[PDB]
Amino acid sequence: SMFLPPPECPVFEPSWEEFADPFAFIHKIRPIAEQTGICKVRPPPDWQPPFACDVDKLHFTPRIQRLNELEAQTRVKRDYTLRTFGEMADAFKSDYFNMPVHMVPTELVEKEFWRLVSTIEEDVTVEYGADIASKEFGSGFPVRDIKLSPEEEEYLDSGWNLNNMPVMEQSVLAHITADICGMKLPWLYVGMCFSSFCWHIEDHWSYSINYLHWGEPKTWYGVPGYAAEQLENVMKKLAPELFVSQPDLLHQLVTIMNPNTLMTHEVPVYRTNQCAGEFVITFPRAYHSGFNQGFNFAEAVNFCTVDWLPLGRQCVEHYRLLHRYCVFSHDEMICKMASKADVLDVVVASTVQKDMAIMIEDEKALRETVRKLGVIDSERMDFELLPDDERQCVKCKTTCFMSAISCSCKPGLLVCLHHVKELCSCPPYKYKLRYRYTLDDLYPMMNALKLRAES
Ligand SMILES: [Mn+2]
Ligand SMILES: [Mn+2]
Ligand SMILES: [Mn+2]
Ligand SMILES: [Zn+2]
Ligand SMILES: [Zn+2]
Repeated sequence: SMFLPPPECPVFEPSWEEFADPFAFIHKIRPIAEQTGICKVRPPPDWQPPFACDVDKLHFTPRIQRLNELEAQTRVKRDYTLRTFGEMADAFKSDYFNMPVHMVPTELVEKEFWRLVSTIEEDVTVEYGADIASKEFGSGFPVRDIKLSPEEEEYLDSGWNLNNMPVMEQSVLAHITADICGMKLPWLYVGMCFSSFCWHIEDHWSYSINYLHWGEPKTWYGVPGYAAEQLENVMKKLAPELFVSQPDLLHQLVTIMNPNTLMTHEVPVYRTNQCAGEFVITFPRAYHSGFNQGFNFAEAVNFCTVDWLPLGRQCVEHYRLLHRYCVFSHDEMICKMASKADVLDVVVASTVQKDMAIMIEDEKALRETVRKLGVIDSERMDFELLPDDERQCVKCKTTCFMSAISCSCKPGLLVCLHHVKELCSCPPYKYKLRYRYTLDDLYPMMNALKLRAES
């Protein structure tokens, strides 16, 4: 009829044994879940992290949201307490349906959501909270600081405590010394009925994991990584405005779009209702979107496993082709890890070694190419010391680290080695190759990884 629900995504109910190590578990389910893009994880029944907060002392600045299909919204960006938001949220839903909120069936809210976003005559606006953990509003999980109860202490070091998972043994994102707070810290989300997250994939094609601490469910739609470009082609045809070049990371355009539209164009889509106490995990380059069924409170964080490393490299290549800004330098991350080879997990070391080999071979070829273009002069340069906005390629916006080209003619400007012709009109003999490492510096770094991997 008017909305046909996508098939359900995989749901996993790990034993305590399986659940004990999140990264082991995620690797285990990956062959299944990567075919659906998202999956849901129900922790063991007795894994129950305690949640406690004063609803009157937690306050936040609400974002306002129009609910129109295909309309452009910006991705990342009054004052409520948690109590006053809750009161607004419950009344909104109660008044919308002329029902008590627990009586409103989830399938009805879903059907109605897709009706109202598609109808021009309706102009429903809703509000929500989205912000990284701060002193005004912290994690929903226990954090060390305030005398904690024994039950809180039990969950302090859990891999599934989303504060840990970042610095947790296997997110290569942990090792990044660069400032990436917006991407590495957990985000807190206060939802209300119909408040929604537009179709998107994570920066650098990372994983994400979302925990619903309490409240009414969050409805999700997800698309497997292998269908990412199919989805973008559908979107581009129906809403080209979203695909124009953007001046920076703070201007990414995203939109609401009916999953049935994707399914009509043979893009595979899965759904789920995430309830309180459940996790949803999104996989690399898996498009996802959704909306809240009512007043709720969620927490989510990005992470990167060793499975992800090659995709991370591919993603930055993709950003270059699109002239998209990077959140961090992938090569910088790889070299930081190489410089710490002795303390790396051995499987991590082994996987980093493989990416590094590709990095070095690509870098070798690029340097040979720019030499043949007539760039002769060179000087070592510690790229990691420059603010990001001072080491982006003029042309493709990539964050430089391995090397770049400069010219005294254009002080402070840089191009990556793919865009030597785009820096200025001076002949290439006026240029300098700025490089972080010689090829001779690099091979021993990679050898340290091999030794650590015992290889
Ligand atoms: Mn509408
Ligand atoms: Mn997301
Ligand atoms: Mn180009
Ligand atoms: Zn470039
Ligand atoms: Zn010049």
